[PDB]
Amino acid sequence: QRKVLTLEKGDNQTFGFEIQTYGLMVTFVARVHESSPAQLAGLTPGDTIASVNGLNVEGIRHREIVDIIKASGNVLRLETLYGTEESQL
Amino acid sequence: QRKVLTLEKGDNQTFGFEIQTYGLHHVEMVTFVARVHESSPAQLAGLTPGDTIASVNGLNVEGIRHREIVDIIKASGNVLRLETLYESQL
Repeated sequence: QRKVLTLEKGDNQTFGFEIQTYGLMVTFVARVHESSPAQLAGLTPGDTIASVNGLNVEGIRHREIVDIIKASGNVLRLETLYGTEESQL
Repeated sequence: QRKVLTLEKGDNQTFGFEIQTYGLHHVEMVTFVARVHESSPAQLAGLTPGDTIASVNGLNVEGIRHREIVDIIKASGNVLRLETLYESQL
């Protein structure tokens, strides 16, 4: 049971988050900046992205998944499986 | 890909790095190397951030949780041996 959400960004600004892909390939949100688009949007560290704009990303190569995200322009659509960053409270 | 590295440091000092552990889904735990302080054994050893710590002193730390990695590192004293796996803003 995932949780979808869409991010709105300014033209010259960025969504404000970073991500990390990892083999065993899987990618999650490693960090979110304050007052960022992703923060407001409610993106959380530890959270896995199952698919961007339908396009299921579960597996893809970093560089590859990166493009799609960047290529999405100033509006992004995400469905995520909750994750957690241990230092977080 | 496993990049081995070994650090040594003294009583009243620290290896110089910080870690982050994520509990993921597809719960899988994963530990990365966060900050790596300047003038630190970790630096000299060439450890680099973003790396996935897969092995600590010969024990496998994947799937293991933060405080366990943290305990295993504390158990060996002034010497530490890591095996790391050889990140983009949006």
